[PDB]
Amino acid sequence: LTSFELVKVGSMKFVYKEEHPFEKRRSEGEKIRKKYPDRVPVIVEKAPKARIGDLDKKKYLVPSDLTVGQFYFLIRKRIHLRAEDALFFFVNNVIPPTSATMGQLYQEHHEEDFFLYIAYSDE
Amino acid sequence: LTSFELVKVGSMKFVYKEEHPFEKRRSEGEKIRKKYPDRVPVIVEKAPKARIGDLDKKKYLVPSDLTVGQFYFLIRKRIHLRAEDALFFFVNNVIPPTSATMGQLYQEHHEEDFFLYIAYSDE
Amino acid sequence: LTSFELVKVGSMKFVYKEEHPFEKRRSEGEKIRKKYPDRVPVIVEKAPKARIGDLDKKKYLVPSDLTVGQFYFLIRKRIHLRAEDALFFFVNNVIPPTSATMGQLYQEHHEEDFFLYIAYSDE
Repeated sequence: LTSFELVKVGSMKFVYKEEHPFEKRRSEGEKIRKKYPDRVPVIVEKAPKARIGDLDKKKYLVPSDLTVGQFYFLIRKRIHLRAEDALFFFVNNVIPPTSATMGQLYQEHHEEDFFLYIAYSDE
Repeated sequence: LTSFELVKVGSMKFVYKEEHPFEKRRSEGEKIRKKYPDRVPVIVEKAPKARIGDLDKKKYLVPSDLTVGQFYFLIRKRIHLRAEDALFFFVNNVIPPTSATMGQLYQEHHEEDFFLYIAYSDE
Repeated sequence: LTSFELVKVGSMKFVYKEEHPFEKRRSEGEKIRKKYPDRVPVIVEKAPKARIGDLDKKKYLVPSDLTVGQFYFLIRKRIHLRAEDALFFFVNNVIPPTSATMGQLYQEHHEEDFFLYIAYSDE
């Protein structure tokens, strides 16, 4: 292995889910989806061990046609990330395509409380 | 909604299409596609309300195998965008995948004047 | 063509393959894949004519679930690329999607010496 660079990169826990019982999360998610049917509610939290800054607001109401890439730029600005700093999103531990819409990701991956959960990391 | 960040992001009008009649655009597009069959002609214009700079040249003749991402970097340089500034492309209001080729996008979306139309924005 | 910007962008040769015979490369690749089945061995080299810097280490042992995009950021750091500088990866002359995993790319494109070959360029 001496001639190789060994690259080192599931333990995600959303504090929103730790702090608030499922039934209360679902009551909120259902109210939002009924009132704003063209938008999707998203919880965005930092992955453990990520040395990147913590995001100030975790709850977003996003137009369904907004892409991952457009949302990346919004989140980058909120964290005040420098251009040289990396940011990756994970939905159920998988990085989505940058051109996927938030509506598509919500339809495919929202949990039964009607939220889409996104983790972010710098690696 | 107080605990949510409400994210706010079809009205695109290409001045190339406003200024030049369809028949003249098509005559030009057909001549280009006949003379340069391995290239695609592309019109690139800024979306309304985008506070980003206006692009100096709007007409591009692009190798069919060039990707969206390679073209992004070219356009970023022409606008003199800083690395922290965002740039998104839209074809018929949809952001294409970064690894799609311009030839694929042309085949799927060129208009009957034989041009591919790309709008760009900072959001 | 006067009103058009003519955009100008297969000749790739991996020095790893020039310097080391196939049988020796394969012996190494097979040993690595047996010992580290959840990782993939990757050779990363600069494309000809690319004015970008040369990469210091060419051999990487990568987790199979790491994405192209995560690997991009690693390679960008090793080259000391500024944020305004472009970097593109090519596997058999094709830029892969940023959300593809290295395991997927390896399964689809590894050569019979059990290495995945990636070229990089600034255009």
